[PDB]
Amino acid sequence: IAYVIGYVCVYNKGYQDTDTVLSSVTTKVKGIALTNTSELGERIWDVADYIIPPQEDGSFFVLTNMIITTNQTQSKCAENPTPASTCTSHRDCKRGFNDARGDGVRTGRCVSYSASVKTCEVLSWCPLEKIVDPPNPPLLADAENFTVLIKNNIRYPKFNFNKRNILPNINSSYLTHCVFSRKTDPDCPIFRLGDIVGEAEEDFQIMAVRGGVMGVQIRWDCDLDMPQSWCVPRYTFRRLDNKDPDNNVAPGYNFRFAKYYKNSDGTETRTLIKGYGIRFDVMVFGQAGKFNIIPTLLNIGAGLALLGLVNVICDW
Amino acid sequence: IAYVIGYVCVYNKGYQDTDTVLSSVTTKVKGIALTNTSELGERIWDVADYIIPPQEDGSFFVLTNMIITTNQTQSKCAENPTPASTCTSHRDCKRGFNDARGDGVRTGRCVSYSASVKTCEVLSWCPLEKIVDPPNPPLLADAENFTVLIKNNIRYPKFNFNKRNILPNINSSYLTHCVFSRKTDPDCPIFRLGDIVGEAEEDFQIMAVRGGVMGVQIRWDCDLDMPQSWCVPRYTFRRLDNKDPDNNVAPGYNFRFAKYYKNSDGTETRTLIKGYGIRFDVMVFGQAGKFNIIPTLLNIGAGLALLGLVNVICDW
Amino acid sequence: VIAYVIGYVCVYNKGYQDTDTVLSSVTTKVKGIALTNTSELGERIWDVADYIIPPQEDGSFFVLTNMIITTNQTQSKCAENPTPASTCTSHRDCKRGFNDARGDGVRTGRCVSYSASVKTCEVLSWCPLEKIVDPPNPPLLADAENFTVLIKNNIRYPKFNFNKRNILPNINSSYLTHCVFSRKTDPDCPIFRLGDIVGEAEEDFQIMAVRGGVMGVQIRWDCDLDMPQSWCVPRYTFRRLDNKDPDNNVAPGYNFRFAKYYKNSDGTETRTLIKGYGIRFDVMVFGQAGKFNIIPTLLNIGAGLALLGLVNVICDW
Ligand SMILES: CC(C)c1cc(Br)c(NC(=O)Nc2cccnc2)c(Br)c1
Ligand SMILES: CC(C)c1cc(Br)c(NC(=O)Nc2cccnc2)c(Br)c1
Ligand SMILES: CC(C)c1cc(Br)c(NC(=O)Nc2cccnc2)c(Br)c1
Ligand SMILES: *[C@@H]1O[C@H](CO)[C@@H](O)[C@H](O)[C@H]1NC(C)=O
Ligand SMILES: *[C@@H]1O[C@H](CO)[C@@H](O)[C@H](O)[C@H]1NC(C)=O
Ligand SMILES: *[C@@H]1O[C@H](CO)[C@@H](O)[C@H](O)[C@H]1NC(C)=O
Ligand SMILES: *[C@@H]1O[C@H](CO)[C@@H](O)[C@H](O)[C@H]1NC(C)=O
Ligand SMILES: *[C@@H]1O[C@H](CO)[C@@H](O)[C@H](O)[C@H]1NC(C)=O
Ligand SMILES: *[C@@H]1O[C@H](CO)[C@@H](O)[C@H](O)[C@H]1NC(C)=O
Ligand SMILES: *[C@@H]1O[C@H](CO)[C@@H](O)[C@H](O)[C@H]1NC(C)=O
Ligand SMILES: *[C@@H]1O[C@H](CO)[C@@H](O)[C@H](O)[C@H]1NC(C)=O
Ligand SMILES: *[C@@H]1O[C@H](CO)[C@@H](O)[C@H](O)[C@H]1NC(C)=O
Repeated sequence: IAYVIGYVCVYNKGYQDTDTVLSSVTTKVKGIALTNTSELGERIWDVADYIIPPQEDGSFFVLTNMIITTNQTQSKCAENPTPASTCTSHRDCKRGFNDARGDGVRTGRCVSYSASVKTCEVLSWCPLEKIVDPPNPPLLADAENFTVLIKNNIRYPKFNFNKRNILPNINSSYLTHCVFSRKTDPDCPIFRLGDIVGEAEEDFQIMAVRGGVMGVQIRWDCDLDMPQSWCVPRYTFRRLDNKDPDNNVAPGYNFRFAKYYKNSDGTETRTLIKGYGIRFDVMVFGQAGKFNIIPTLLNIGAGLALLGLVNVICDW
Repeated sequence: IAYVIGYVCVYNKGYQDTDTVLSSVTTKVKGIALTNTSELGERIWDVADYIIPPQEDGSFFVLTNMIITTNQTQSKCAENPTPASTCTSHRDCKRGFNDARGDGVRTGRCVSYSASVKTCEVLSWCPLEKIVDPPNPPLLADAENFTVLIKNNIRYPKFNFNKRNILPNINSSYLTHCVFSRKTDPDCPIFRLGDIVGEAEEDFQIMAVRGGVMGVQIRWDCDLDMPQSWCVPRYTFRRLDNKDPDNNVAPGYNFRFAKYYKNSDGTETRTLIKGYGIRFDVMVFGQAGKFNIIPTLLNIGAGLALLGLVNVICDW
Repeated sequence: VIAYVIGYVCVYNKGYQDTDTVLSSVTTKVKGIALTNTSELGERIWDVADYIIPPQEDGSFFVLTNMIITTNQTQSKCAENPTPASTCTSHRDCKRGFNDARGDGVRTGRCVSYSASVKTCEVLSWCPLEKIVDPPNPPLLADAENFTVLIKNNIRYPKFNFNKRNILPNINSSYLTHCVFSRKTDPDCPIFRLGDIVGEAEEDFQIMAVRGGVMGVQIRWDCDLDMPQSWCVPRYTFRRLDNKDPDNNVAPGYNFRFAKYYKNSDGTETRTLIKGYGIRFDVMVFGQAGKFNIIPTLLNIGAGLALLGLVNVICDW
């Protein structure tokens, strides 16, 4: 008798009708980066430069490192050295054979890539992207000091509940100059990228050399029987990409994009950037419960049946 | 006896095995806007101009107002007036100090922004974006008359159910020239942005002056025991961003993007646009139920146990 | 019925399971090269930076297959396309300032001769207009049939504190370097082929790519945590998501328009408008996991005993 109400009715939440969450997320990134490499000279980077695409709210990408190829035009051209594409004679290379290496469609003739070696001749954007390891340290290290503001609006449809992650006790003056600290400022929604990466027990620079995927998990576990002010979100940070170099393929997170230009004579030129960066995904989940009568009665009946069973067992 | 079957078996849906929904959404926007401001002259806007990014199906952004800065180049330059960045002497400004205001990295020297005042000297894209309130009325007011077509395809995996929001009774001739009216055309999926904003008890112009977030909620609550034709979606519209100027930070919804150009001599120029617009999010949710035997028997047993309990109570 | 309860309700109904949903992240990378040799454009190659718009939309990627290109478009006063609803009989026929829903532009009072035979209302917009021309057949990027896509899915069950990846630990990197997905031969390879994905839905790639369409990759994570961890594997299914009946749907296929902007020496702005038809792949991850519990088991046992009492009473009568 005491056991049923003690555990099944209370801790198991059998007296609760439950619902899931419907959420929307808005992210705004602020920060400025500087680069002083010899190849590019002296350059600054603002919010319109290191975020690709410009608006991907809910999952934003921050550029940290890049490889740039300029003055690329559609032309016949030479492949990079490779044992599987080395040219012994004109009959070695096959015309029209599309390769999976990403160079381009092959032609019958082959040309000398350098004095020492010759390779098959293909038509593509040239000059090709050199196979070079990304620079270390990363070009946009100062991305460690960027800030991100996250605004989350949740709704429980069955209970007709709407909530925001910005508590009503918080004034705008404090939000103007604010930062998230686990011990000092738990209600600030303005996180730091370096802090987010550190909370997962990782170093920002090593991750940003080759990129990676990070995930911000917001948990809305709210009991609507309790007062509304007890409904608060819980923030957790977790890496989402494999680090073992033996099991995964294509470590880190990188992708290629391009800029197109037209010259005076009308010819088209392309600048190809392969960017390595850290992609942050906002993952919102939760479940809410409210008191109900029918589930309570069914659980009480099942508990009484279990009491009858245990009484019968003890009788024997 | 009558109570159990009357309420617990029927209204509580205890005889139902339930499943969630798996949905895909496709949105297409049509409309044309005109602008006749003195700064830009006389310009037209089509679907390829006021949607950024071009394809974000499921959550589309419609530009309504903008601030444009042109001929921005990487150079040493002067900051905007600010009490926290006012220059008293060369020793006042600190070289290499990165600011959170978004201007750029500071240098030791400082220069006169105007005759009256002088500020610290920084290197960034210049000329800077002037701190100017967005124009009122909004530049793209005609965005009130745009139309959006929403196609939603849902599936319940456990029951192997597939459904579309376009009913089979609807012919293409009616869909060619169609609009959504709550009282007249409830099955048309072609909504009007002005109507969507009005259904939330708001004015379109005021919202579009500074932007905001809107949310279209589609509810698929379908009982598969009933015939298939009874499975229809329900559309609701709700604002998702705070309007109180005292609690939220960064009111409205705006973001910055850029266009890059290359001159004949090779120098790079940027045109920075800060755009204010209304972001519509499509939020699809639902739950379906079908008859089952085991849950029915368990509920009948629990009801009989409750009947035994109430009989015992009445005996005492 | 004592046997029946344990045989069916306790075991097959999974009444002894506390259940949780899945929280997933998806990463997609596309590799392939296309060639076009049309007379209008000449001889062009296409890489991963050309046929994917936008460049990063991980979880739902769009692959360009066919396109219509209009060049040298500038803001100017100009003439409309022929149309019975926009044909000009006289200057009083066209109304100035009347915005149309056809997508041409705002109308002006005057009207001009589109050709010698016919005249139409005069509007200000980007010109020359996009000609109303059927998309080329066969599609320009047919070689998109041979592209490959790598899908990496990371799932978590929060209540049970479970984290899993779709790349099994038994798989080595050497096999993943040169790998392809075959239902009968290589079920654990996550490197799919677009042609194979379309074929698994009983469709032809070329016909779909002529006008575009929407495809959906469904990954099912139905894992029983009571069983060992190695039994937790995903199941891949492929389904078309857009209607094919030309009588019920509107705007068949999947296409959208985008633009490129250029600035000339004198400062005037020019636009190149591309209407692209392509196949959009959506990754849809769903699942549910269960683990043993005591309270649900006891409640189900009690309900089964109550049902046993009911059936005994019924048999007595
Ligand atoms: C020329 C080179 C040094 C260079 C310049 C810039 Br600016 C950027 N950054 C961007 O283009 N960001 C961006 C924004 C919006 C859409 N697409 C991309 C890069 Br990666 C390389
Ligand atoms: C020069 C100024 C008057 C101007 C011109 C245009 Br055109 C636009 N619109 C866009 O660039 N839209 C858009 C589309 C695709 C990708 N990125 C942006 C803007 Br906001 C300002
Ligand atoms: C000039 C014409 C032949 C042409 C050239 C190209 Br290159 C492309 N392709 C793209 O522009 N892809 C793309 C990538 C990133 C952002 N926006 C678009 C197209 Br459709 C037409
Ligand atoms: C950038 O580097 C150059 C030489 O490498 C140096 O003269 C200059 O002071 C540097 N600027 C900054 C801001 O570090
Ligand atoms: C980030 O800011 C701190 C404090 O100003 C500074 O010490 C650190 O060097 C900055 N990070 C980088 C990469 O410069
Ligand atoms: C704003 O909120 C902070 C948070 O503690 C508080 O210290 C401060 O007094 C508040 N300001 C006003 C004017 O109430
Ligand atoms: C735009 O404004 C100019 C002057 O401000 C005027 O002459 C012209 O008729 C206007 N055009 C439209 C379409 O309103
Ligand atoms: C939208 O259309 C209506 C009817 O044609 C018109 O009265 C209204 O002015 C239009 N909106 C704007 C912003 O011009
Ligand atoms: C098309 O559907 C509309 C909707 O009511 C109907 O009025 C009309 O008769 C239908 N047309 C045909 C040809 O059936
Ligand atoms: C492209 O077409 C031209 C003529 O139409 C032909 O000369 C050339 O060989 C073709 N190239 C390829 C790679 O098919
Ligand atoms: C795809 O590859 C196969 C095998 O190499 C080839 O037969 C086929 O023609 C290719 N597809 C296209 C569209 O060329
Ligand atoms: C890599 O995995 C494949 C998969 O069967 C296997 O055949 C091969 O022997 C493995 N290589 C090594 C070095 O274990």
